[PDB]
Order: sequence, then C-alpha cells, then structure tokens
Amino acid sequence: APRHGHLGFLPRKRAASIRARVKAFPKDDRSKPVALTSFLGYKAGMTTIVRDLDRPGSKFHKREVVEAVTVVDTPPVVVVGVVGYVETPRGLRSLTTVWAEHLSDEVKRRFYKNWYKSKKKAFTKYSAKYAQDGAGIERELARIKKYASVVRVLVHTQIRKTPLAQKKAHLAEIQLNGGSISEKVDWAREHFEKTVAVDSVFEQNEMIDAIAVTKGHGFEGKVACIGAWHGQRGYHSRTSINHKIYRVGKGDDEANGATSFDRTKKTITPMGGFVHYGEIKNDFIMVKGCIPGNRKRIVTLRKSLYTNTSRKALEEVSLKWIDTASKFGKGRFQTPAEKHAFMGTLKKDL
Amino acid sequence: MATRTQFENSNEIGVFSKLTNTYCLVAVGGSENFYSAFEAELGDAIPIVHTTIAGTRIIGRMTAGNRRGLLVPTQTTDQELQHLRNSLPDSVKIQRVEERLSALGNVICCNDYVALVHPDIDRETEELISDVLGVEVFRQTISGNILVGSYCSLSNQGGLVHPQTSVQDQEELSSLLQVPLVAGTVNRGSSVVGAGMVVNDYLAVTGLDTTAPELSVIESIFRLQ
Amino acid sequence: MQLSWKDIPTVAPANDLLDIVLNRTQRKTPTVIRPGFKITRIRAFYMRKVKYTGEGFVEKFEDILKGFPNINDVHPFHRDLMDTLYEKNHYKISLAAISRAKSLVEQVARDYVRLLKFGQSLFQCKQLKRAALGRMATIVKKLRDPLAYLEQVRQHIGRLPSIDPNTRTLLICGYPNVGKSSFLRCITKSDVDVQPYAFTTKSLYVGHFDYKYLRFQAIDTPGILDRPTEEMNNIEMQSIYAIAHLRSCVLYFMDLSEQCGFTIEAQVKLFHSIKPLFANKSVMVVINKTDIIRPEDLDEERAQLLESVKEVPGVEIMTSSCQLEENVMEVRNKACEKLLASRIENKQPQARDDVKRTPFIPESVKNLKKYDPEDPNRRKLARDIEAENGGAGVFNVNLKDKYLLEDDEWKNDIMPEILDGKNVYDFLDPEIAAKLQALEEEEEKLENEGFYN
Amino acid sequence: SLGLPVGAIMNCADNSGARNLYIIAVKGSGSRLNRLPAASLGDMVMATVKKGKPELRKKVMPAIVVRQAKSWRRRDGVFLYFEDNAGVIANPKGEMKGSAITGPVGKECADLWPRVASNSGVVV
Amino acid sequence: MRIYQCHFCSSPCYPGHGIMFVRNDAKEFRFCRSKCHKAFKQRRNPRKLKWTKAFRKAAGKELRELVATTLKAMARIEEIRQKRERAFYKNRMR
RNA sequence: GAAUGUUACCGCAAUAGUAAUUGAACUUAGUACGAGAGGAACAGUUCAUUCGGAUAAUUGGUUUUUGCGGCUGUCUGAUCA
RNA sequence: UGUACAACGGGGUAUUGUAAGCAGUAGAGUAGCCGUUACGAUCUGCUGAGAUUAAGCCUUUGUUGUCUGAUUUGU
Ligand SMILES: [Mg+2]
Ligand SMILES: [Zn+2]
Repeated sequence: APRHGHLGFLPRKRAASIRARVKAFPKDDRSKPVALTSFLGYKAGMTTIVRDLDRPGSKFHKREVVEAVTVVDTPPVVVVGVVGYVETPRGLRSLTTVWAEHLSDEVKRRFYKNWYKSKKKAFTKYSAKYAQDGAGIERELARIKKYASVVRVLVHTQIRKTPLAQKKAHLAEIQLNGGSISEKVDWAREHFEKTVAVDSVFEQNEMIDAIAVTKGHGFEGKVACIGAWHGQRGYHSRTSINHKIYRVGKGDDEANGATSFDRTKKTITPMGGFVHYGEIKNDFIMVKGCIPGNRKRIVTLRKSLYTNTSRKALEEVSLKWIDTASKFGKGRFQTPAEKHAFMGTLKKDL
Repeated sequence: MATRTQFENSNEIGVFSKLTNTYCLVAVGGSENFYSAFEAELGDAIPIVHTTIAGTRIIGRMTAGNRRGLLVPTQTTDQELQHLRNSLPDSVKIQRVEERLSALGNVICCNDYVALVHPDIDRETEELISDVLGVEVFRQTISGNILVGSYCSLSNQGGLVHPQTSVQDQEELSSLLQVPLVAGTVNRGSSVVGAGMVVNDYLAVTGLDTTAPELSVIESIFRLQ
Repeated sequence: MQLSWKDIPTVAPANDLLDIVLNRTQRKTPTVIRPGFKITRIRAFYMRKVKYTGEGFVEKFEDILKGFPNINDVHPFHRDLMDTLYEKNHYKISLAAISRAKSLVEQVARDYVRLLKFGQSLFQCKQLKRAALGRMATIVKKLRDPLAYLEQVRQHIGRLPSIDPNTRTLLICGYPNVGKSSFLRCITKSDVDVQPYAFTTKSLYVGHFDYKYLRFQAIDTPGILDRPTEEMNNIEMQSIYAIAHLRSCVLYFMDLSEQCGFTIEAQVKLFHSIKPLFANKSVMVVINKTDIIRPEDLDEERAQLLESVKEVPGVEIMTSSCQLEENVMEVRNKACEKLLASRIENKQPQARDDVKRTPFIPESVKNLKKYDPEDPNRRKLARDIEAENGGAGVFNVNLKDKYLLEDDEWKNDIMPEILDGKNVYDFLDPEIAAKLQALEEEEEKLENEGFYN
Repeated sequence: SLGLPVGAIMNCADNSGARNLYIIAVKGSGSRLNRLPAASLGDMVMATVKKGKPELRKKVMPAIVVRQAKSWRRRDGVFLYFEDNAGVIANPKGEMKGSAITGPVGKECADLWPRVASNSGVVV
Repeated sequence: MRIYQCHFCSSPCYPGHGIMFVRNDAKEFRFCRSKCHKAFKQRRNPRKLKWTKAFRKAAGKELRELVATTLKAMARIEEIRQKRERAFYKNRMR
C-alpha cells in the first residue's frame, strides 16, 4: 500500500531561501524573437470566475462553469544586468556579469541588510569605471559574444510600486528565447533600465508553470513497528504545471475586472481589500487553479518549459463575470454602490 | 420517411430531442451524427436548434410545444430562452411558465389541435398553454399513468400508447382525441414509447431496437406513406 | 446451455494439462524448506501444497464436466445429431471415465492429506508428497485418449449449427447435385459452395431469410441415396434425423434433367418410401433445373411418375431453376404462406362531433427534394464538416451566429446580459421610453413637493 | 462529495411504494483501505429491500439514487442539497420497475439515466 | 444573468455564494448565507427580524438597439429610487 | 557550529531520492467480422477511483473575537458598568 | 531627516442585531372609586442603530512622539 507521502520528496528539511530558484529554463528556440522565458511576482489572493467554455464532446459543453482562479501581482520590471554561462564538463559556469550602474535603491537595500545603518557605499566606485566614454562594457560585450553561448538576464521587482509597501526588492535571473546570443546580448544592452511589460511575455490561454514556497506550519515532528531486526511541514519549494492564463490584467486602468459581457465597471480589488494584502493598482496576471504559498509570497511564472498541442491549451476562455465580493467575511456585494442600493441611506449619509 | 436512427448508444431518441411539425430540438452534446441524421429526413425545411435546457441533455422531455408555439420550464436559463426566441420562427412563442412541474414533455403531451395536461396543473398554466398552442385542453390519464407524456404520443395522425393500456382506456383516449389509436410497442417492447421516440405528421424516428413489425405498425398508424 | 457451446475452454491434451497443473502448483506455492524448520511447519507446508494440487485438478475436471453441452435430455434432435457426429455412447463413456478419474483424484488427495499429517522426518513427508503426485499423474495418464477425443469433438461441436426446431422453419431437401445448394445460396443471404458434385454441402449449413416481417431460417443437407434403411452413412443419417424431428414441410427437390443420373422412377420411389416422414408436415415438392427441361415437354410415361407424386395428399409441384432465380420469390412466398397457415391452424376516432383538422405537413417538406446520401450532389450534412474538421474531438460546433434575426449584425453581437444591475430581461421590452418619459415628471413632482427642503 | 455510506437505510422513490432499502453493495465504488463505499447521487447501486412489498423483501436489486440530502459541490458554485436520501429501483439497464416516480429528481441523475428522466415529471 | 434574490432577505445572491436548497415540496429555497438559512429553518417569519428587508418594507422603513436604449433606464431608475428612499428616511426621523 | 582573509547577491551541480497509477462516454460502430445470436481497437477528445504536491474563495465539524443580543441564579445593598 | 517610522480617529469592508436614556405617554393589565384615575410589559422616533470596530483585513499629503543606543572582522 502507499506510504505517508512520496519518497522522492523526502527528506523535507526547510528551504534555504524564501525565493524559489528556477531549476531549468525552456529550450532556446533560435528562430523565435528575443522574448522572456519567465517572470516573477507576488500573489495577492484568490477569486472565483464564472464563464462558459468551447469543449466539444464534454458533458458541460456550451454550459457556464465556475472555476477557481488566482490573481498574481506583477508590476512593471526593469532590467539591471546580464549574465552569461559557458558549457563545461563540470556544468554551466558563470563567465562574467554586467551592470548598468543605474541601480535603484531597492536593489541596494536587497544587497545590504542594515540599510539604515549602512554607509550606502553602493556600486558607485565600480560605476566610476563605466562612467566614461566606455570601452569597458564594450569589452564585456565582446567577451560575452565570443563565449557564453547561453545568456541569462537579471531583473529586479518594483517593490516600491507594489501595493504592499516595502523597500527591499527581489533579484533573480531570467533566460532569453531569441536567436544567436549576439541578438540576446544586443537586446539586453539596449533594454538596460527599460521598463518590462508583463503582457509582452504572456497571452490569454497560455499554459504556464510556477514555483513557490508553501506555507510554513512550524515543528511537526503511534505504532512501535517501524524498524526490522535483520519533522517539518511546509516552508519548502514546490512546483506546479499546466496552469491556464484566462486574461492579462492591465491593472493600471479601469475595466480590468469587468468582462465584455458584464461590463460592470470596476477593478479586481475585492471589496475592502485582499486579506493581508494591499490594493492592486498595477499590472497583474489572472491564472486558474492555485499556487503554493500565501499572500505577499514571491512566485515565478514559466511557460511549462515546452510547447503543448493538447486541445485543453488550445481552448480559449470566454470570461463573462469576475467575482470581487469582500473576502473579509461573508461578502454580499461587489462595489459600494450595490451595498448602498441594498441598504439605502444610512446614519453616516445624513 | 420512417428511417431507423440511434443516439450515441441510447435508443431513447425522444429524451434528447423533441420533433415538431415546424421545428426540432436536439441536445448540443454528442456529435453531429444525430443532427445530420435528423437533417436527412428533415432536409432544411425548418431550423434544427441545438440547445440545452437547465444545462441538461433531456431537453426533449423538459420542453414541449406545437406548431403555434413552444413552452419551456421555469428552470430554463435566460440565455437558453433568448437562444430559443432568436432561433424559433416568429409564429412560435415562448414564455417562462411559473408552475411547480418542470418536465413538460413527460407531464404534458399535445399535438397541433389537442393537448393533454396533468389533472393538477394550475389554471393559469393551462390557459397559457391553450393560448400558445391554439389547442383544446382536457384532463385525462392513460390507464392511471400520472406521466401522460411519458407514455402517450400524439400527432395530427393516429396516436401510439404503451401496451399496458386497456382496451376500454384505448377506446376512450381515441374518442377524446378523435385520432386512430393502437396499443403498439417500440424499442423491443419498451414502455417509454411516449418519451423514447419522436414522430410527427410526416417524419417518424425511433431507436434501432424497433423491430420491423413495430416499424410497420408505426407506419400504419401514422400513415406516413 | 444451447446454441453453439463453442465456449468450452478447449482443454489441452493430458500431458500438457498435467504439465500446466504441476507448473502452477510449483509457482503458486513456496519451495525452500529446510530440515531445521519445525516439523509442524514442514507438515503444514506439504499438506498445503498437496491440497492446492488436488483442488486445482478437481477444479479443472469440474470445469471440463460443466462446460460440456449436457447431451442427456437436451433435445431429441440435438441428441440424435450429437450421437451421429460423435457416437454418443463413446462420449458418455469418456465423460464417465473423466468423472471417475476426478473422484479417484479426490480420494487420493484426501488419503494422502490424512496420512501426511503423521510423518515425522522431513524425508517421510517429501516421499509422501512425491507418492501423491505420482498417483495423480498415473490417474491423469490413462485419460489421454478420452481427453484427446473430447478435444476433437469440441473442436467440431463448437462450429456446429445453432437452431431451435420449435421455431418456425422451412428446409430444402432432395437428391444431391440437383442444384439444391444453389437454391439455398440464392434464396437466403448465405454463402455455400455450389460445386457440381453429390456432396457439396456435407455439413448442415443454416440459412436465414426474412419474409412478412418475420425471420425464417432454413437448413441444407445432401439428401438420401437408395438407402433401404439398413446401410446409411453418417451424413445421410443426420439428414434423416433432421427431417424426422424438424418442423413444417421441408422442400423436396428433383432434378428432372440429364444431370443427377438416377432414373426419375428412382426419385419417385425415394419419396414414396420416405412417405412415413410426411405424417403431418404437408410436404411440398419443387422441381429444379426447369430451364433446360421444361417439364411440359416430358414423356407420357415419365409424366405419369410425376402425376403419381401429386396423388399423395398435401403436395405441390412448383417449377424452379438456378440460372434464373425469379422462381425463388414465388417458392419462398408459397412456403411462408404454408408455414403461417400451419402455425395458425394449430390454435377509433369515433367522430366526436367537433374536431376539424387537416394533415399539417409543412409546404416546405411537401415541396422539398428527396435526399440522397450516396449521391455526391447533396446537402452539406455538416456531420461531413465535422468529419473533415477532425470529428467531435476538435470540431467546434458553431450553430450560433446562424439563426434568424432582424439583421445580420446581431449574429456576432455579444449580448452583455448584465449592466451593473439586475438583468434587463426582467424589464427588457421594446420602446424603453415608456419607462423614461414619466420619470422626468416624477422627479420634478418629488423635488417640488417640499420633501427635500 | 459522495453520498450515503454502505448500509444506509434510504427511502424508496418509486410509485410502487416501499418502506426503505438497505445498500448492501455499491457499483464502481472507490475500493480503498479504510475507505468504505459511499453511493452518490445518480450512481447505480445494489441495495436490498429491507422493507416493502412482500415479494420484493429479502432480495437485492439495482437501486438508482435520486436524492442525496448531503452538501455536494456541483460544477455550479451553489452547494445545493435535498430534504432526504431517496432512490428508485431498476434493473441493470435502468428499466425502472414502477410506472411513475415519487418526489423530484436532480439533473445529475436524470442525465445519466434517460429512462429515469422519462419516468419523472418534476425534474429539478 | 438569472441571479436570484434571497426570498427571505430579498438581497441578491451572486453565483458561487449562498446555498440553494429544495425539498419534496418542489419549491426552491434560496439563502444568501448561513444566518438566513438557519432563520428560515427555524420557521422564524422575516417580519420578526428587524434587519431583514421584509420587516423594513412592512413597517414603512424605506417604503443592439434595445440594449443601447435601456442603458439609460438603469441609472435613472436607480437614482430615482435612491432619492425616494432618502426622502422617506428624512421623514422617518420623527 | 570551525569551512573559504571578511561580508551579501547571483547561479552550476559532484552527490542522495524519484510517481503516477488504473478504468470508461463518444468518435471510428451497430461498420470490419456475422446466414443468425452477438460485435471490436488503430487514431482525438472527454470523464472517473486511489495516491503525490499545494492550499483557504465556495461547504461540514472543530470557537479563547469573549465579539454581538439574550436566558437561569449570585455579587459591588435588586438596577447603573 | 523622508510618500521615514508607530499610535490616534475617519473612510472602505465584514461579525452581530435596534444600544444607556428621552419622548408619541401610544399603551395587554396590576391598585383606589365604584366607566374612571395613578403605575406601566410592549410598540414606535432618535436608531440596518449601538458594539466588535479582526485582538491577526487595506489607506491615512489630518493630529501626536522618535529618528539616537553596543559589538566584531585584514588580502
Ligand atoms: Mg451440388
Ligand atoms: Zn437572505
């Protein structure tokens, strides 16, 4: 009979870092343009979407169905550097790293720990080398062109722009899908300090996989028949695959929550706000199902590492309405207008 | 006109469809084999509306109607009602009858001139059905069967009833309906003749289980030829 | 059971069956036992192995016995057919021998199990088990010939025909090479060799055809030679038994031509001597190969023999041929009519003063053209579109946008169905201004009524 | 959410009339260590007639559940349930013995059993 | 949509929220949340509950072309009803 | 917790473990095979039991909000809080 | 020494159910005279009010207070 879990997931010691490191990246298709392999963000909360589907041969074909969906915060991102790797018998080794020298205070805080007590002796000294006519970054580009057949770009999250006010941002590597590494490095150099749009990397109905750290539960350490004669739960990296993206959330403008059917002008911000989270005011991605971890936990979005031709991925969504009632209790209305209509005027109104 | 036809693997043709003299309903599920099978005999004379009722594939029994109109249960969703209104002919009317009973096809059976209703159906629903269909309404039961539509089948031509009906009951039903009546059987003696198949004044459809004598009896009573 | 008992498990020969049983016993039981093990455990293991082997043998024998058709009392016709095919006495004796062998195996297993529980030394238990296995093998060894014969008859019994004499049937019979096999092939949708020799259809092939909305089965048989009822072959004995037991008249064929080189006097004498088989069948006679003889142009002496055939009550002489099968329709019609007569002899609207109606078949259906599926020039039958689209697996049904409305733009317009308030369907009606024209007056008369100042 | 567990004394739902039935067995049950079968709405199960017609007593027949009475999450987000557990009796092919039904029937059971749907008037 | 209003409280019941319950009476019971469901299950008439809408109404508390044309109706009716409710509340204070 | 002169970030992997499992509704099918009885799977979709990774919007129990309003009796002299 | 931080109250959103008291003295009845007078359950307006105001939900260019205190490491 089965056992108390999967032996491949044991031992289950605590994760070495809150941020889930990417184990692998999708194969580099040279014929495709210079796109982005993955993205990083913080998940806000859960919501319910009611929609119909075009699924011929299914019992619920042409019938409206409600499925669990989640909203992940993903504000605009700016590239901070580029990293190249060379294949070796010991594996892929980092050749050299480059920086634009135009690093925001967020990455400086991330690098340091006691920023308030820190003297703020940032990269300025090294930047002074770059703050010239050049020929240094040109040398780095030449080195990464002659070698480093695989290039990974470095980006940092706009933690300051996140609804949950914070000063320290996360940093992680992201690969490219473009042609020969010449185009990759040229695009990376041109895109230094340039804003990155989430919608440019994903699209509706796209199948994606994500990695995150599950909720911790503290110490979790009876039958006296275990050994023959002849202690932690949660707070570990976990992966999930085959997640359908229903719609790209352009949360910097109204009408994102309402669909073409309901057109109930409002934002996806649940009444009162997300539990233990702020108020979304920037770009976000809508993905069905659920992702490990809790609110404010960093998550990574990847396109499954491979292309899928199954009809499930091909099928397109027909969102009719998105639920945004107050999750802080037994919510009954989507916007204050509905609550006022139901209850009418109140003492506070006069 | 009488051509053998089958569902995916079910002989209950009338459960998933309800043929009428001016329109036909078919479940959206399955495949177009049923749709094409009905089109072959029906050609393109009238629209064949692929539609669901309350999300179920039993639309044939849930709904009932005649040439002058179609009736649907209150359980039908707004989208389904809108689709039916925009797909059915202008002459056919639809309404959200607010009555306790749901299965119009099983609880009610009617033709272009005569309609049988449950003895306990509300007066308002009876009047609405009479106005919509342009037919007379009579309170009757087939040998004590509460589900008149589940056993009785009636068109402008002769009608068919399940074999358990007594001779006196058959004669009384024929006299009231003013149509020829024979206590035939379908689908190898199945008693669901009123709901397991569909038929009208020109077209008769039934499961493959219908033996050749049953097909001959159906043709003779309905006089398709 | 009845109707093609082929489901018998086609037992392997005695040697193969014994090898299979021994392999199963070895594989499904433990093998590694040592002297140091407790005597009780070793004895229990040996007893378990012996019991498993005995139970396997008993189950095999019981399944073999049960699978057989139970010839006794099954049916007189089937019983006689089986007796002719497999010499009933031998088959019964073989089954009795198998039952006796099973009983002996049971007794031996019980005796060895009883004795095995007393041996002290491991060697004693091993020797007792070996003796039990040898006894079982010796019992099985003598069963080789009955098992092989039963396997052969099963190989033959499985493919035997399956018909119920109690049902309505009409058969074809006559001299061999009269064209009877061709008549059987033509009359019913059955494939049988039509080679021109006197034993074409050695086996009693069964044909099925439908008439008057009822299924009518038929059988075939080469017939009977002179056969004075003392010297008959198995094939002819089967035909005689079938004719005796079977239901309503079997068609008697006669080749009135040069072929079938027996004088027509012999053909007449055959049916005259077989007359006792005509107790209540109301036999019918059909002349075959009429095309190349035209019995009308027959000698008076020969015609007298044909006339004598008509003398016996309840007979008819119908013309039939193989090159042209037009007569087969009339032959089958007459046979079915006689069969129905034999099977039978064994035993409103009310014009309620008010209803007026006409057949309401729509003019469209009345004037629309008949559909033809095989003709390439036909309607789309969007099932074909689905088939070319990849079937229902990927065919996205799109009957939407193809419904009757006022304008062609409404086909693609997405109905909102929601406007931040309860659905408009509750109040969705044409000319909405009826609920807006008076709203201005209502607002004016509510504002100027002193209720706000 | 599965319905009643094994042995539940469910009430009859046919027109013939029976006091109750005992679910001795289930078909397509999720056989698992420590997980007993639980017949859900619309599932055909073999339930003995604990009490009812004298001839029907002391024999097992395939019982088709028409009511669940428990909270189950349909694909529709509404967590609907029913007054009490009830189920009709029919042969393995769904041929209901009775000529009518008692009480309402759900869409989930009606869809899987066309005969039951034809045998019921108050659907949903 | 066909969103149903709770027959007890008259409040809207959005899809996925509340519970819809039916009995052998073939009547659909709709509740926006557990409180009203249990209140109805206890035979408590809504007129006995102050918060429910029915008591407020009884006691005098608060008394393509087609879609394009009806767009205006919803806002106008909502504003008129809100104004009427506010006026009623003004005289409610005494 | 000594690693590696100090600190923090990014990563590669030498190495240890490894998982999914089984069934069914259709399509092809009442076609090949079938005198009849009966009757497929090769492709694609769609569902289902157990188990593995996660939760937390919907649903049941578990309630230390002492949170709301109230009920039985006692107390600051019944009632104030 | 800056959207700096924590608290304050509000707003938004939810839990529950109409708060202490006042008055229309409206008022089932208790006690005096022999229908009436005093007390007054209860309803009604302040008041879908009050409280919780997640102790573990979001905001606060508005108010208050602080932006200081120790220690270790060298190619
Ligand atoms: Mg021959
Ligand atoms: Zn409610």
